[PDB]
Amino acid sequence: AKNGFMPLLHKKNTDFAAFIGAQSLQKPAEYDDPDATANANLAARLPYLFATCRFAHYLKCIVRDKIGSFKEKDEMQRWLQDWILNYVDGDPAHSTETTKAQHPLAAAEVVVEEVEGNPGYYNSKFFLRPHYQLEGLTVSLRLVSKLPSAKEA
Amino acid sequence: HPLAAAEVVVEEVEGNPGYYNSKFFLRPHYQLEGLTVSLRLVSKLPSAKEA
Amino acid sequence: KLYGWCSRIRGVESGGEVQGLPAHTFPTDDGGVDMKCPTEIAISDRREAELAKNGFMPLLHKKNTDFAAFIGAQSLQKPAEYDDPDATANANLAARLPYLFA
Amino acid sequence: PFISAASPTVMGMGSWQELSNPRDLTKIFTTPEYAGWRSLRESEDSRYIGL
Amino acid sequence: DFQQLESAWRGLHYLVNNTETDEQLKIRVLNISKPELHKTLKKFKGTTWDQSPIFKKLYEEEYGQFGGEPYGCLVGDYYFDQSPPDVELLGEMAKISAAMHAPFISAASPTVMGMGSWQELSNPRDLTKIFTTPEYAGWRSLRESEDSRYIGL
Amino acid sequence: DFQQLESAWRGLHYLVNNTETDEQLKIRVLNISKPELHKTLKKFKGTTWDQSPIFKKLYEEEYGQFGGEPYGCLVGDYYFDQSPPDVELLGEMAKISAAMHAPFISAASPTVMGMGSWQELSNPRDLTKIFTTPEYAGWRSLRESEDSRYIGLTMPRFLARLPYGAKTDPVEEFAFEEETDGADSSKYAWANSAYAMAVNINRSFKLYGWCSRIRGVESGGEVQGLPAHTFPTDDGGVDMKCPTEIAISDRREAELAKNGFMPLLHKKNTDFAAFIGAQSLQKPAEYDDPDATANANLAARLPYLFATCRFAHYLKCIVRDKIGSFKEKDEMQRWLQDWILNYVDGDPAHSTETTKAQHPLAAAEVVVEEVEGNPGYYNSKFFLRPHYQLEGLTVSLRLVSKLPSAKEA
Amino acid sequence: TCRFAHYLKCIVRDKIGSFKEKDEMQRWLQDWILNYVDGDPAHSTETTKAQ
Amino acid sequence: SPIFKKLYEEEYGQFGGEPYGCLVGDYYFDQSPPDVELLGEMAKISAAMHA
Amino acid sequence: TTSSQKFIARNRAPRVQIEYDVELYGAEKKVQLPFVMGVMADLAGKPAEPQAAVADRKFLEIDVDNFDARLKAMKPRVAFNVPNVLTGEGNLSLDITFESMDDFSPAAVARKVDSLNKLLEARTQLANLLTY
Amino acid sequence: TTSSQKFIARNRAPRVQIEYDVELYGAEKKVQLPFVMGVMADLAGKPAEPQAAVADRKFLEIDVDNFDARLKAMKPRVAFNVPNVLTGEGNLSLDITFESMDDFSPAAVARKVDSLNKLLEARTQLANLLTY
Amino acid sequence: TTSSQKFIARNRAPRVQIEYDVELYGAEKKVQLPFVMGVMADLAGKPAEPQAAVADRKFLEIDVDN
Repeated sequence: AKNGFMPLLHKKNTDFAAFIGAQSLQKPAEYDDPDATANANLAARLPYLFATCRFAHYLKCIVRDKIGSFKEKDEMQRWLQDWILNYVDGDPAHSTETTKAQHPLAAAEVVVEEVEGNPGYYNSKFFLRPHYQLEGLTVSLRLVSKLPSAKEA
Repeated sequence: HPLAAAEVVVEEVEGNPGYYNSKFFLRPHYQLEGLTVSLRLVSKLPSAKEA
Repeated sequence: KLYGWCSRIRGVESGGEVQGLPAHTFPTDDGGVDMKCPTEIAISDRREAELAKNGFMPLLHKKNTDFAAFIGAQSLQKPAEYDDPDATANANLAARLPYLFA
Repeated sequence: PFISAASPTVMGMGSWQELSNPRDLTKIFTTPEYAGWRSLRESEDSRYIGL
Repeated sequence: DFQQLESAWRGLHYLVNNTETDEQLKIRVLNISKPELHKTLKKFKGTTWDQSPIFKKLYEEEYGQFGGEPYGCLVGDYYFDQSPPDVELLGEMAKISAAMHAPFISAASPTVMGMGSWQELSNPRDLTKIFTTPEYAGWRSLRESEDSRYIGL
Repeated sequence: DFQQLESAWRGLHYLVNNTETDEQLKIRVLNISKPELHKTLKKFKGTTWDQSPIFKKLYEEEYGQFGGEPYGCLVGDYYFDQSPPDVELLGEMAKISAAMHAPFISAASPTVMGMGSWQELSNPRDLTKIFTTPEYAGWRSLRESEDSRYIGLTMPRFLARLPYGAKTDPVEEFAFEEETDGADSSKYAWANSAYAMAVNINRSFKLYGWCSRIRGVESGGEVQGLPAHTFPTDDGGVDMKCPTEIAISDRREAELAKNGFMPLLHKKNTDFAAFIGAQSLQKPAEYDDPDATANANLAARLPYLFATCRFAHYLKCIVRDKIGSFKEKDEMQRWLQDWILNYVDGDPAHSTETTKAQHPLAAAEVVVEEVEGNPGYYNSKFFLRPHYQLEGLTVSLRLVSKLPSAKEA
Repeated sequence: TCRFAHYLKCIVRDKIGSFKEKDEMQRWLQDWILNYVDGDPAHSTETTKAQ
Repeated sequence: SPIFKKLYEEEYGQFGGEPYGCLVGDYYFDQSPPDVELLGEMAKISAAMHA
Repeated sequence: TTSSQKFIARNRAPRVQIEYDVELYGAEKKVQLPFVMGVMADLAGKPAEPQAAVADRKFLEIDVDNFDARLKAMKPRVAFNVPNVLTGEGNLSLDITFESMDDFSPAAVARKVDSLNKLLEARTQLANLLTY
Repeated sequence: TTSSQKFIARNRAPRVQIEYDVELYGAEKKVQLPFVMGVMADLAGKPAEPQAAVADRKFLEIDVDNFDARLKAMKPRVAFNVPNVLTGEGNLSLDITFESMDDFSPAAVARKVDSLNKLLEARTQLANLLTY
Repeated sequence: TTSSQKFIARNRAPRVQIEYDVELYGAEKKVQLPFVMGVMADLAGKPAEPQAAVADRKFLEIDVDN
C-alpha cells in the first residue's frame, strides 16, 4: 500500500478475503505544513476520490441545468452553499454509523468569485472535508504501578 | 421586470427649445452563463478551521 | 406571452426548452431500440460552448429524450475586449440576445 | 433582432452530421475564406442577428 | 489461450452476477485488447489526446453530453507492468479518467516486482527497494504525476 | 541519411504534438537546408541584407505588414559550430532576428568544443580555455556583437524515441531488434533540443501569456516524459541510457552558461530533464557602474528578451493603428504611460506568484520627446524593469556559539 | 552543517529560475532553516534536540 | 581526479544525485609523508563535498 | 410543464378559474444521476473476422439479462494447437467459439471439438447401453 | 462601425430617435496579437526534383491537423546505398519517400523497400499460414 | 504536473468545468535526500588479473542482499 497497490489479502483458513485499504497509484508528496501533507495524502486514496468524483458528476448535471437562470454572486453562493450542505451531517458528526457512509462529508465550504470582465461567469472553490477512515495504529502497552494520568499527579 | 436598475441623464440641445438628448443606463438582471468548479479534499477547512 | 418580455428565451429550465420533439425509434443490431436524434446531431457541452463563442445559437438535444434546449442565445457579434473590465462587461452584454430584446 | 438558421456550409461541412469531426471550430473561421464573415461579426450592427 | 479467455469472461461474469443492477447501477463493457488500447491511445498523445476513440466514448458521449451518464468508475481488467508501453497506457488512461472524474481500476502484473508469479511475493526482503532501480524510472515518473491518483491497482 | 531526416521530422513532430495550438499559438515551418540558408543569406550581406528571401518572409510579410503576425520566436533546428560559414549564418540570422524582435533558437554542434561527440564533454578540464584560441576568433567576434543576444544555443539533443524491440516499443509487424547496444550514441534517434526549448516557449506563452518563464527546474524549463532506455549490464545490471546525450554537472552547466549555451541537463535516474538557465550567445560586457553591468547582463538572457520582444510586437501593432489620431507630446505621454502600466503589477510586487509571470514588468517608465522640425513625429524611451529570476547562490554556513546578529551586540 | 549543505544544494538547485528578490530569498531561506530549529522547547526537550 | 569525480561530480555535483553523506576510509594512517599527503588530499575532497 | 389549466387561465379566463398546483416550498428536485461503471476488457481473443474498427465498438450495457446475448453477439473464440493424447500423433488444432457462459465448462468444451464430440457420444451411447 | 441607427439619426431624423450604443468608459480595446513561432529546418533532404526556388517556399502553417498533409505535400525522401546483408552481394540502393509520420517506423521502412517488401510479405504469408 | 482537467479547462472549456486540485496552503514539499555512506577499502588483495583501472571502478551499492 506504500507502493501504490491495492492488495487483496486472504484471511487464513477461511474463504473470506478483503481489501485492507484502497491507495491509488499516486505517491503523495510530503510538505512542510502537516495540513498540506494531510490534504496531499487524502487525494491519493480512492475512497475519497470517489466522493469528489461523485460531486463532480452531480455539480456538472445540476449546474448545466441551471445555466440561464438569473444569478448573482450572492445567488450562486446561496445555491451552491445550500446545495453542498445537504450531503453534510452537521449535528450528528460524532454520533452516527451508516449515515457517515451516506453523507460522505463532515463539512463543506464554498468560495464563489465572479470572473471580471464578463457577466454570468463565475469561479468557485469547494472545500469539502471527508469522514476520516482508520488507517493504522501503533500501540505501546505499559505495565504501570501508579497510573501516570490520574494516580500520579 | 427586466432591469435591476435604471439611470437617466437628460440634456437640452443648445440653440433650440423643446429638443432634448437623453441617455438611458439600464442594468439588466444577469443570467448564469458558465461555472468553473475546483473541488478540494481538505483536512482542515481553510476559511474557518485554519486561521 | 408569459412574462411580458423576451428576457428568458434560453436555458434548459429558464425557458429555452423545445419540447415534444418527434422521436423516431428504429430497431438496430443486438439490443436494438435506438432513436433518431430530433436535432440533426448531438452537441457536447464543449461543442456547445465552442459554437456559442463563434456566434451561433445551438439547439442541442438531451440524450435519450425528446426534450431539447437552447443553452444560450449569443448574437452574431463578436464582442471586443477592452482594457477596463467594466467596458468588457458592457461589450459582452450587448452581444447577447436576451438583453437586446429588453 | 433578426433570427435565422446557419447553414451547414458555414463550417465547410454541408451536413451537420459532421459537426463532431473537426477538432477545433475556432480554427475554421480563421482562413481568408471567411474574411467577409469576420468582417461581419466585427460590425456593431451584427448583434441583432442570431443564428 | 483458453485460460486467458476463460479468465476474462469468468471475471466479467463475476462482476455481472454479483452486482445488483437497476436504474441506478449499470455496467457497460467495451471489448478492446490491451494492444488495441495502447495503440489507439498512442495515436493521440500530447495535444491530440482530447480527440481519441476512448476519450470520445468516456467523456464526450456521456460526461460531456447533455443528459448523459457521467460514467462513474472504470475497470481496466488488464495486467500492467513497469514496461514502457504499460507506463504510456497508464499515463493516458490517467489523463482520460482524470478528465472525466472516473477512477481507473485494474490489476498489477506479477512482473512489476520483477517476479512473474505472485508466488514469490514473500521472497524479497524489501519491496520499496525494487522500485528504486532505473528500470522503474518511468514508473516513478508516473506515480509522481498528479493524474495518477485516478488509477488503482 | 535516414537518421538525419528521421531526426528532423521526429523533432518537428515533437514540437507540433507537444504544443497546444489555437488562435493564439501557431507554428509555421520553412524547409530550407543549412547550405541553402547560408547561401541565400550570403547573397545579401552588408547593405543588401535588408533585401533577402529570409528577411522578406520574416520581417516584411509579417512584422512589417499591416495586420500581420510579428512572428514571435524562431527555431533554427541546425547545428552551428565555430566554422566561418556558421559564424556568417549566425551573424546574419542575428541581424534578421534582431530586426524583427524574434529570438533565434538552435542547437550548438558538438564540434564547437573541438569534440564531435558530446560524449566527451566531461573530458576537458576548462571549457573557457577552449574558446581562447585564434580558431574561435570569429566566434568571439560574434559573441561580442550586440545582435547576438537574439541567438540561443542548446548543445545537448534529447532522445527522440525509444529503440524498437520486444522489451521496448515492439513493432508488432514482425519480430524486430534495433541492436543499439549500450551508448555509442550513433544507434539512437536524437531529436534536436531546440525543439524542447521551443515547446517550453510555447508552453510558457499558452499558460502565462508570456515567454518569461522558459527556464528552471520548477519554473517551467522542464522537459518531461523523455524516453528512458534501460539495458542490463554486468553484476546488478539495470542502468539506463541518458535521455540527453550526456550528464552535465552543475559546474559544467555554469561553465557552459558562461560560454553562451543553453544546456539541457538530465536529472539522474529519472526521465526528467530541464534547462537550468537560458543565456543567449551574447557575452555581456562588464562596466564601471554596477547598474550598467546589471543592465548589460539582463539583455543577454532570453527570458527577458522575450518580454521586450513581445512589447515590441504590441507597440508596433497598437501604434500603427493609432497613426492619424490627434496627439500631442502630453497625449502620447499619457497613452504610452497608461498603456505600459497595465502589464505592471504595482501593489502586489513582493507578494504574488503566477501574476509575476503574467505581468512581466515590476515597473515601467516612459520618456516621450517630440522630434524638432516636424509635427506628429515623436521619440520615446521605454524603461521597463523585469522581475528578477534566481540565478545562483553562494552559501557559507557558520557554526556559531553566540549569534553575531542578535546575541552578540 | 554538512547535512545542511546537502539540503541547501538540492533545494536551491531546484529553486533556480524562480522569481526572487533579496527580500524573497531572505524569507525563503530564513523560513527554510527555521523548521530545523525548535524555538519554544529549547530548554525542555529530549529526543527532539537530536532531531 | 578519479576520486573527486566519483565523490563530487557524479553525486554532489550532479543534478538529482546523492550528496554522499559520510565517507569511511578503512585504512591505517601514520605520520609518514605518503599518509600525510593522502590525508591532505582526502581532506580537500571531503571538504569540497561536505563528507 | 404549465398545466392546461394555466392555458385556460392566461388565454381566455372564466370569471371563476380553478387550477390545481402541487405545493413545493423550496422546489429544488433531486439530481438523480445513476452510477454507471464502464468496463474495458479483452474479449473475443483472436477473432475469425476483422471484427470492428475502434470508435465503432462503443460501450454496450450488460447485466444478468443479456449476458449470454452479449457472448453470443460478441462471439468469443479460441484457436490453437494442442498435443493430441488420444492417439499419439502430434499437435491437434482446435477451433472453438463460445456462445454461452456454459461453453467454458469442460463438457461443452468436449462437445465443441469434433473428435472429443465423437468420443463423448461414444461414451454416452455405451453408458446409455449398459442401462437398458 | 456607426450603426444604421446613427445613419437614421444624422440623415433624416424622427422627432423621437432611439439608438443603442455599447457603454465603454475608457474604450481602448485589447491588442490581441497571437504568438506565432516560425520554424526553419532541413526537410525533404535530397529531393528527386528541383523542388522550389527560395523566396517561393514561404512559411507554411503546421499543426496536429495537417501534419501528415505537410509530409505528404512536402514529399520528404531519402536515397542511398546500404550493404545488403540478405544475400551477400554488396551495396543495395534504396529509394524511399516518406508520406506519413508512420513511414519512419521500421515496418513501413520494410514495406517501402521492394525486396524487404517481398520478404515481409513472405513472413506474413508463412505466419498467417501456420494459423489456419 | 498540470492535470488533464487543466488541459480541458484552458483549451476548450465547457460552460461547466469541474477540476480537482489538492489543497496545499504553504506548498514547499520536503527535500528528501537520503543519507548515503561511501566506503573505501582494500578488497581483492593481490588479484590474479589486472583487475580494473581507476575511474572505471566506481562505487557499487552494497547491502545485506547483494
